[PDB]
Formats: sequence, C-alpha cells, structure tokens
Amino acid sequence: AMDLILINSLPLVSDAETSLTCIASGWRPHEPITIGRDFEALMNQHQDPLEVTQDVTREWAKKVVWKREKASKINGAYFCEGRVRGEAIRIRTMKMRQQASFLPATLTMTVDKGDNVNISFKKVLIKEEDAVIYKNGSFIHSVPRHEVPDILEVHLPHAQPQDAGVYSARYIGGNLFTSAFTRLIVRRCEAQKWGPECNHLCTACMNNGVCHEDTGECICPPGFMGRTCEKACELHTFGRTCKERCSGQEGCKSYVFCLPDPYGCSCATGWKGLQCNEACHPGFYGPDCKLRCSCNNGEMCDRFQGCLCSPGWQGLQCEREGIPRMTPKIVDLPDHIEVNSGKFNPICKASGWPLPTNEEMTLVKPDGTVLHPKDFNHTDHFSVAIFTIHRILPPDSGVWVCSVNTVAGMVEKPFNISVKVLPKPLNAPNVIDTGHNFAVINISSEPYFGDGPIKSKKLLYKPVNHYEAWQHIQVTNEIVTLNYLEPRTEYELCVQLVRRGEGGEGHPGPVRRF
Amino acid sequence: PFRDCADVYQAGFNKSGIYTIYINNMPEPKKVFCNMDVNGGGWTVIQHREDGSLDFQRGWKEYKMGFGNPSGEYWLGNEFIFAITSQRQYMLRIELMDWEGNRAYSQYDRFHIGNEKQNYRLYLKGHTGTAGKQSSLILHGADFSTKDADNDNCMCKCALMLTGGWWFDACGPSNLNGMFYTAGQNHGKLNGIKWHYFKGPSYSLRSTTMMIRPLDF
Repeated sequence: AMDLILINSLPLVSDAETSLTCIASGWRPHEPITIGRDFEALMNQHQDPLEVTQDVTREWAKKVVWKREKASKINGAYFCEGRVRGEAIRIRTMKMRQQASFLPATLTMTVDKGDNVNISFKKVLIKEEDAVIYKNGSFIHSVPRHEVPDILEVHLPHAQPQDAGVYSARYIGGNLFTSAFTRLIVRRCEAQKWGPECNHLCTACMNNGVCHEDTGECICPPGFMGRTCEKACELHTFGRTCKERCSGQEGCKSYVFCLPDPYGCSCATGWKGLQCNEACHPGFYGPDCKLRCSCNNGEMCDRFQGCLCSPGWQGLQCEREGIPRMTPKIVDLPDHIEVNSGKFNPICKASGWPLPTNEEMTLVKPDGTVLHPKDFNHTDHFSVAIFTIHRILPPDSGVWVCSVNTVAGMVEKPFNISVKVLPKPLNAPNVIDTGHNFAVINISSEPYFGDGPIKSKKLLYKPVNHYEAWQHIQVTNEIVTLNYLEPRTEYELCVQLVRRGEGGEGHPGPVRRF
Repeated sequence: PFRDCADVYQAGFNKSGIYTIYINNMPEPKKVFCNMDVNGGGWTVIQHREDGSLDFQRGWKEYKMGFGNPSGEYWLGNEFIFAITSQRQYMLRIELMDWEGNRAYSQYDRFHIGNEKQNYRLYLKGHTGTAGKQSSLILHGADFSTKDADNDNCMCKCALMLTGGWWFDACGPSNLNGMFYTAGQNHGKLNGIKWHYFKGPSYSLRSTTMMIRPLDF
C-alpha cells in the first residue's frame, strides 16, 4: 500500500553538505511527501521553514539539501510522512554537530517492553564542566565534573513503552543543539509477541528483521525481504521488494537508511559504524554487520548477503538441502482492464516454489487498502487467489497491484483499471403507428446515459397486469404485430455494453391501446 | 549574652523552639530555630525546607541577611552564618527526607565560610553520614552564587539554571535551595532541591534542614 524510505546522507554534519532524501515507491499519483523538522521528539528546536525540493535520481522522491557551511540550524530531529488510506506513516532521524561533545554510538535502538537497556555515548571533547542527559528535550539527570566516565552510560531496566523517544547528551553550559542524539524505540510487546494485547506471535524474522507489534509481519533490513526477511536481495539493492539502487559506485558506504517506526535506522547490509564508512570484519554480514556467520560446512561469508551455499544447498547457514527456493512472480496479469460497474471478482495468479498460500496473497485498491482472498483455488504451479468488491464504481479507476509475499521473496505487479458506466437510454421511445393488432416504434437510444460501446438492444413490453418482453433488435424503428385488441401496453428501451455487468437499466416508456 | 543554640542548651533549655541569638560585633539579634533532640541537641538551624511556602529564588542582599520565618521555612543569612563560624569552629549536619518517608543525613566535622569579599567561600571537611558514601557538597569549595553573582567555577551561569543560591562548582552535585517540587513532580526534575549520592540528581526532596553546633559538645 506504500513503500517509504528515509535516506540520511550522513547524520553527522561537518562543513560539507548533508542531505535528506525521502523516497516513495508508488505510482499514479504521488502522495505529497512531507519533510519538516520533528518538533515533538526534541523540543526547543529553532524554527526555520526548510526547503523541500524534488529529487530526480529516482521515480518519486523529495530531498532537503542544506549547502556546505550553511549547515547551521540543522541540529535536531526530522521526519517524512507518506500516508495511505486514512493511515499515516513516519520515519524519524536526527542530525548533529560532528564535533559536538559526544557520539551516540548508534542512531536508533529497537528494544522490547521489559528489557535492560544501556543507552550510551562515547566521550569525545573533554571539558571542565559536567555531563548531562536529555530525553524529549525534558531534563533527567547528569554527571559531576570530575567523575565523568569514558562511555557515558544510561541504564533503563524493564523499559516501559511510554519510556522512549530521542535522547540528548551535552556538556551542561551548552546549546540544546551542541548535543549528541540517540533514538530509543520500545514496542508494546516482548520480542516475538505482537497484537492488540500481546496474544499472538510474530512471523519469526531472521537476518535482524524487526517484528511489527501491530501486524505480526516483519520490517526487513535494506537488502533483504520476505515475511521472514530471509531473502538474499541482489547486490546494491534495497527496500520492500528491492527494486531500488544505491547511487554511489562503492554501493552504500555512506547512506544511513531509515525505516517505518517499529525498526529505527541502520546502515546498508555490509557496513559497520556511525557513518557506515567502515567495512565489516570477516565472519559478519548483516546490517551494521550485526550478524555472525555460522556456515556449517564452511562456505564463504559475504559482508553483503550471508552464506553462499554450495549448489543444491540453501538456508541461513546452508543447513538444509532441497530444491533451490524460487521467489514468486505474478503471472498472466495484463497491463489494462476496463470492467463495468457492479460486483467484481478479481484474480491474482502467482508462480514460485515457496508456492503462495492465500495468507501471502493480497490486492491493493488505488486508495491503498489491503484486500484479502475471499477464496483460494490452487494448481500444480501457481496458487490462484480471488477477491470481491461489493460494487466497484468509476471512482476506483486507477492502478491496483497484486501483492505476493512469500518467505523467499516479495513481488508486486500492477494493472490500470478503467471502470466504465452502463448505458441506459436517455429518451422514451416514440410511437410511429397504431392499429387493431399492432404498433410500430422509434427505439430512442442514441442519446444514452452512460458510456461504452453499445452491443445489443433489447425491447421491453407489458400490459398492466404482469411482465414479459423481449426481441433482440436489429434496426432502430420496430414493429410488434400479433397483438391483442384493446389493451394498455408499456414499452421500454434497454441498452448493453462490454462483458460482465452490461445489462444496465431502462427507463423511457410511452403507452397505447387500439 | 549568648550567641547560638548550643549555649541555649548549656543554659538548661532542653526544648526545640524559636530563640533569639546575638552575634559578636553584630549589633542586633536574629530569631532562629534551635533543635535540641537530634544526636545530643544544641543544633542551630541555618535553613529549613518542608513545604515550599518560601521562595528561594532570590538575590545576594536577600541571601546575605537571610529570609523566611524561623518557625516554618527559612534561611539564616550568610553575613550571619559567616559571623557565627568565625567565633569558633563548627560542625555541620544536613537532614534530608524524600517523599517515600525516608530520613538521611550527611555530617561534616570542620565547617567554616570566608567573608563577603571572599564570596562566603565553602570550607568543609570529614564527610560522614548516610547520605551517600561521597560528599554531595563540594568540600574544597568554590564561591557562593546567586542569580546576580556568576561566582561558580563554571563558565555558564549556574544560578540561573539551578535556581536560587548555593555552592556551584561547575554546578555541583547538590542544591538544597532550589525549586520546591510537590509530590509527583518530584520525579525527573532538575533545578529541584537535590542531593546526588542519596536520592539521585533528578529528585526534588521533601524536607531538608541544614544545621550546625560547635565540635565541643
């Protein structure tokens, strides 16, 4: 329904420039990307209308470049919204003096309700005042001048969910801006627990994935996908479905990524450090290099992807043999649609060896709602999913997408749907000739109330007692002999479109007798 | 013609109350509050906080002569506390209490402060007591600061950050003359009435009371 990525081109400001690029993977149109200062999570920021220009290295993205030296009032926290159907979505980062006095040793922490956490800062620029700790821009506590540790710690045991946000650290006699910033995320439930009360369990997400506490699905680290984040996404690619490219010739050795709130921020997979400048020490591979290689039979270790199994083995650690699991592909979808306005049963077809199950198959209304399978066929290859809409109308005319998300990948394909309205004629028919046993009539129906191409015309008739009708019509002006003698008759015109809902009401109508 | 509460107790008065002490080369007394129960009695109270009736955010001239009432919340006055610790050598105790109903005390063997041209500079020694292992007041001293005296060994202005008047290092680990915080606010407040090695930097305590009597008792 929405793929929103926040790119921080290095969160540590020097004299050179830094930049914030907010990327959306969407299409027709492009929901207005907000980028503003994040005044809530760090109060007392200095207010400045920041210029949101547009970015052109990608399909749709807006970027905020402060130019070298003018990197002044940029200290603070920031955000970008992307939204969907009444539902929002925002990703939060920070920007700070490279100098400053301290260094958060990590921009965000993802921790679960009731964990002991050690929120730190490396002590850099030693001065003869005290150290101080600020969350939400509200005061906490500090450190006397002479007993200032080397790693300024803050211990929080059994962290509650109302106990998180952005943390500061400065040398007392200082700016709310000379500080150093770290963000703390505490989810409603403990790890591997999610739901509106904590009574369900997460899709277990490998590769350092983080399990959303609202959906039980996983927000994957950049360069990995699936529901369980297990998928070795291509070289120098990121996102939900890994269709996006790192610009820089050495890949992502300076892009700090940032993800939907339940995750936080991190380097591309292959990069250790605060600036992602640092290569990963051998035997480690994940995002920040936080994943250790447990390759069973000694297969090479890749700083980008993990275990490089010998042919015929696959798995996190080459701990399983089997057919090489293939990522799904949405098959026999066309580019264009045009259906007529009524009940509607749309059909997604997806190949792949993980062979989708209707849990894993969805559809997205142009507005951005998720629709789930009302039934499931299947076959040998290709699971097949069928959906239903109440009445589909001409305002749902736009792009819709098939979402297939199995354990060894995610794919999406689109189709432009042009809902057309039914005909219905404008005018009554007009009567040409009367008589004892017959009548003749101008079928109106050249002025017609809707649109489309008209394919059959059917003639309707009744007395005043019951219903009947008919006659599939092949010239505009019509002759119904074999009639009674003196009845009141009622005549209605009824037009037709292209397949499915093509009936479409009649109104018109005159009356006669002989 | 007696000059502190220890004399009041020598003279047989074993009850706590308001008394009047006259000071040497001080023409004109001061009503004070004498504490006669603690340890052995004979204590002379230089400041009392318990409710926050009184505002501690004041200037030199105000902190010089003292304010508040000896009955409820108060401060003695520095040209008094100075005028009293030049007569001899005094010991210092400090009576804390948080909101969960918990006494504590720091207690110091030597205590003296220099004059007005010396910024009532702090000179303590021998920190004992339940209020932390280490001394939450700085013993070696730096000068006394108020809202119109940047005297702290800090570069900022430590009066107008921690409120009132106290002995500010680069903002020391204490401020019993700060901001009175009621029950509930008393968590996570910084310019509060604090004492590090006891209840934590972000606490605002409940009932402080600083006091002196001479060594010899």
